[PDB]
Amino acid sequence: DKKQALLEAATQAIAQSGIAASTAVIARNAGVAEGTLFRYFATKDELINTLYLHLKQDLCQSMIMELDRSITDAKMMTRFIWNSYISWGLNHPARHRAIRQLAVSEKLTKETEQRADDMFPELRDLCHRSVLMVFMSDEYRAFGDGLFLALAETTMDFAARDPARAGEYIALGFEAMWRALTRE
Amino acid sequence: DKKQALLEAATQAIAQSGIAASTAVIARNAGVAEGTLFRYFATKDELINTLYLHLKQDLCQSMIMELDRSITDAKMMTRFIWNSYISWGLNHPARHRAIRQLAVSEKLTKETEQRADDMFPELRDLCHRSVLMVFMSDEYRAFGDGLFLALAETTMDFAARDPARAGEYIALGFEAMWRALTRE
Ligand SMILES: CN(C)c1ccc(C(=C2C=CC(=[N+](C)C)C=C2)c2ccc(N(C)C)cc2)cc1
Ligand SMILES: [Cl-]
Repeated sequence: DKKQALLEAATQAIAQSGIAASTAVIARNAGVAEGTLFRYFATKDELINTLYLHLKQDLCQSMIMELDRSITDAKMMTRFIWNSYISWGLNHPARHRAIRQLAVSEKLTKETEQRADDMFPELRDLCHRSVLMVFMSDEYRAFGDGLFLALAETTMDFAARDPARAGEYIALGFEAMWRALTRE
Repeated sequence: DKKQALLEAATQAIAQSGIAASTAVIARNAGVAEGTLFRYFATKDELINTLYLHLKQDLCQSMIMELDRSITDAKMMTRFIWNSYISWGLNHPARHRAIRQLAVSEKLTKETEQRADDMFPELRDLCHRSVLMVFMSDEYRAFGDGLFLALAETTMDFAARDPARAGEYIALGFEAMWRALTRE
């Protein structure tokens, strides 16, 4: 049970302070000693990796549960995926702030990145058919993920702060994202 | 005149802890004592608007430098405007994070928004000529500026961390921004 309390606490501290969040802070917010956090996670980088995989699985499980297989137009399908991404972030603001900082941290291992793609393999396929070539490359995929997350978090933030127009920010955000990242 | 130090400390502190104003810390790093402060500034709101108008001034003054005369193309001018925003942001990380924070407080007056937009009349006019009209409406103006800034900040993060490819990130980021926000 302590491992979960550690993830939860790290989720919260990283959302507010990014990866520079203190391990001593995370341990006590979880109700455990820092020395115990390091028995679960030998390094802070190992914590970073496990937390990313944990938040990732949760996000993908939530999107898969809303995935309508009847939708057959690519843009509509990506639109409903986006809505589902935004809705998860709106229901879990800290988990999304944390996942975004983790996702762009350069501390994720190759096994983590590799293991990350295989939770929703078809969503992954869908990208290689829509996304701009440059944003699929080894050099710039990470940047393309960063650009997508910045668009998403900004859409989440305006929807949260002015809910009367949530559905308008989310649709405008999607359209902006679609033009930014996808092929002609 | 010592008021310039309260603005320098406010930029940092704000850039370090959001619009939360440890006026104690402010005053201390600024030299001056506590109450010593609404003494230069009235309300915390006015300080925000003041600082904001102060940071925007610094940002415009840094660009007006890079500005040209011969360049005609609407896309080429926006490109220079974007290059300048990234340069200012990379050279002044505190200021840039201060200013994004101030713009999401909704505490800016329409006088401030007016005083800002008056600072660079060509920019105003360039947006009124290139940006999707939806993003120029009263309802969605701030959203469209939030998307631009999110894309610019992410471009900055990837540039700072990988200086070898910075020029490529800036270029990729511009083009994603331009498709996201300007006339089809
Ligand atoms: C002086 N210089 C280099 C500048 C000056 C201003 C900008 C722009 C800007 C910066 C900060 C803002 N806030 C603090 C709220 C709002 C807008 C901007 C410009 C164009 C644009 N579009 C083409 C969509 C969007 C934003 C960019 C470069
Ligand atoms: Cl405490």
